Amino acid sequence: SVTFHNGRKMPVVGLGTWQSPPEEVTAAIDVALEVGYRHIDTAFMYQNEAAIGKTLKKWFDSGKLKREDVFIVTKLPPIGNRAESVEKFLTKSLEALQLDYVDLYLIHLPVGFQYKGDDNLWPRGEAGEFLIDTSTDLISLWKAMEAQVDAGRTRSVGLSNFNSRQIARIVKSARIRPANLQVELNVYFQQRELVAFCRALDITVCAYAPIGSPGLANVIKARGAEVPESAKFDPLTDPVVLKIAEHHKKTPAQVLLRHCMQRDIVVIPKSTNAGRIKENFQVFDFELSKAEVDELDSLDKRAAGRRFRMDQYKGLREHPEHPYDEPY
Ligand SMILES: NC(=O)c1ccc[n+]([C@@H]2O[C@H](COP(=O)([O-])OP(=O)(O)OC[C@H]3O[C@@H](n4cnc5c(N)ncnc54)[C@H](OP(=O)(O)O)[C@@H]3O)[C@@H](O)[C@H]2O)c1
Repeated sequence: SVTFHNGRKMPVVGLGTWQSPPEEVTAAIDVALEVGYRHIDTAFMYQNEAAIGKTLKKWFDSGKLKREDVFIVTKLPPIGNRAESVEKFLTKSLEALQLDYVDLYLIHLPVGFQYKGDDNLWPRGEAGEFLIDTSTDLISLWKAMEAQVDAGRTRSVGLSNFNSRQIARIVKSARIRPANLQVELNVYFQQRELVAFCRALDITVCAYAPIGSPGLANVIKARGAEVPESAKFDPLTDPVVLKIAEHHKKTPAQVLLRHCMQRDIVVIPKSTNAGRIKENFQVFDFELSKAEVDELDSLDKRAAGRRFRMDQYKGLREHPEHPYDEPY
């Protein structure tokens, strides 16, 4: 586990739910909690929160799992990056999860979309134009997040896909500092600089896409987008990681997760598969040498790097709070 600055502990392994359709996410969470997962990462924009709630309500009502024993993470949709809309969406998230509180609430994206509808995650105009909110003000938005911990709807609040300057701006204004930053991170994109930046401010880094995102290429092409060349790199096929995997008699995925975890970095591998779910949890048992760490450190591609880029549309790159123009 990793402990936030406010003293709350966060499990270092959680189960990602993007993209886990509700037909699959319910059984996958049943499997995850049987495995030992005590941390679930979801979001309002993933459209699986209601299914998670169904499974959680079963384990809470029936089974021997207490709510204080599980760590629930959801996020504010880019269509709510305005202080006024924050409690609306978290209230909507909570009732789908059927919980009275989440453990961690993140600003999903620095870049806001104009709210053109509650259930309209990707808003368009009279023309096919993509409705972006040029007016995203983070200081104001963050104060609404702070007000959510005071209402007890969330125990901690944090940021996702934010850069240094925007984290620094928020923390220097923060009545309650960010508890967690969730950015893309794996051995091909280790984010050395941003982790050390956050650790200096006692901000814990949760790593999404920790074993690379193999499904993502097919997902980017499913949406109207172009598959980046960094998405053509599989860190589970890399010979370095396979060599280290045989040394420990472990699988590449667990090697990749381990490398993150021993940097005190939370990781949320996403899996529908009941075997692969179990596979990614059996990772608290082995320690990586100081020498295999540096072979894994050599694998880092730093900038680009990113497969989860934010350059699909002109107005999105040109939005004043675009995080990936800065070095980190
Ligand atoms: N902007 C954001 O904040 C953002 C965006 C996207 C995702 N995320 C977070 O990251 C989580 C997903 O991360 P990801 O799925 O992008 O990265 P990833 O988990 O590293 O890639 C997961 C993919 O690899 C497969 N896989 C999972 N465990 C495996 C294993 N042990 N061995 C081999 N293959 C395995 C899965 O296939 P099966 O499903 O068939 O197992 C899935 O397609 C999401 O739930 C979300 O919480 C955050």
